[PDB]
Amino acid sequence: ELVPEARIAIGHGQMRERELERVMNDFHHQRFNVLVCTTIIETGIDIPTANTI
DNA sequence: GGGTATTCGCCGCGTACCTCTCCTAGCCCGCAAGTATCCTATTCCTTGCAGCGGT
Repeated sequence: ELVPEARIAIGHGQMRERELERVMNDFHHQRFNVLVCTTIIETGIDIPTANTI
């Protein structure tokens, strides 16, 4: 609601594997810009196109 | 005023030696030591509805 222009998904390790895997795969293919994420992305996930945290 | 009486408060009460115990209460502040929520692995199982042989 704050930013209607953005496409938002949710990614964390406490949801089912077939869902988190597909969500992360979609994020690679630019299917959405913002990804509300937990600290699971603190370990060195590259995703070069992402340049604002 | 004053001579008298009455009260009040201060000062004082032996030497020498031996044994023993015990010498502030409480607060604060920082050390440090022991605890409730968040992700990625693990062992723990108990239901719901469609196929499906088989007759």
